[PDB]
Amino acid sequence: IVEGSDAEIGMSPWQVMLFRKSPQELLCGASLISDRWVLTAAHCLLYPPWDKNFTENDLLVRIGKHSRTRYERNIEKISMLEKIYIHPRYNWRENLDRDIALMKLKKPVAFSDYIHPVCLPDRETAASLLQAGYKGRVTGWGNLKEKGQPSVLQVVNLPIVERPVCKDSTRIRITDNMFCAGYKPDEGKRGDACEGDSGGPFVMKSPFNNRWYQMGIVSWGEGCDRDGKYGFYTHVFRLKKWIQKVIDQF
Amino acid sequence: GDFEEIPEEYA
Amino acid sequence: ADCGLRPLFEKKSLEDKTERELLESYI
Ligand SMILES: N=C(N)Nc1ccc(C[C@H](NC(=O)CSc2ccc(Cl)cc2)C(N)=O)cc1
Repeated sequence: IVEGSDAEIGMSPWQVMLFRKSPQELLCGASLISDRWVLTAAHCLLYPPWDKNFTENDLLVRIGKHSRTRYERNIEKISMLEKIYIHPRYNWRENLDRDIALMKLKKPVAFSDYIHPVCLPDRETAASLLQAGYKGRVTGWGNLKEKGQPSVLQVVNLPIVERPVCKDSTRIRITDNMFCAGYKPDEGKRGDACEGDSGGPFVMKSPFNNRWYQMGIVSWGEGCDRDGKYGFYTHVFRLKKWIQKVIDQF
Repeated sequence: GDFEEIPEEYA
Repeated sequence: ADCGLRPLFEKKSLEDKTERELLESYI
């Protein structure tokens, strides 16, 4: 996260760290949506252009974390993956359209003050909150820019951007399954996700019921916190039918 | 070795 | 169910340092 700040303890209890077994390192962010299901970006697990194609046994999920590198004894919980489900129409060949994946844990994780699931939006909540100007929150242990790594989980609030502006900021083909967020050059304020934040959640707190909803998944960007550029996020509600289908079937 | 080792029970 | 309600915040009626920024943007 670029231009963000240290998260407070228990501020994002649904935050999940996708951890590579060997070599041990941060692979991506993810989110907890139930005691046995974790949501992330498909490109975190599958991206042929970069020879990336992880299998269940290649990674681990670390939940309840705050510190990036330390083993948080008595706080974080580490889970093994039972199965990975990538959207069948995920477009890794071109623009990362439908960049979404689910991971089922081998055993249910116990909720605590530091581990708790985020809500997935309904049609109404999505329609009401997914508006240009409305701000969401992005969290992660990714790069602080094109420098080093953070000691603890970082957080940044960013405004959703008008679709025409998103489209005119890049040469990549944007689809309805994506939305972009970030400040404009004239707004002064800054902030963006960066390497390592991919797969993490873009959440919004509903002013109707005071619950946090995951509206997006950190998907892609060109550079980090560059003026005139914006981060792109997977539109979770638009792909909810697939999410429900997978969970109902498996 | 950037990350602290985790219990063997999770290699 | 109980999703989206944080044990250390919503559950005990405590607000985090910047959630108000989000609320103020929902005009
Ligand atoms: N590590 C390097 N030396 N180079 C390098 C690393 C990754 C990429 C892929 C590219 N991502 C980025 O440029 C920055 S990461 C990023 C990911 C998602 C969002 Cl919403 C915002 C920023 C993308 N397509 O998302 C390109 C170059």
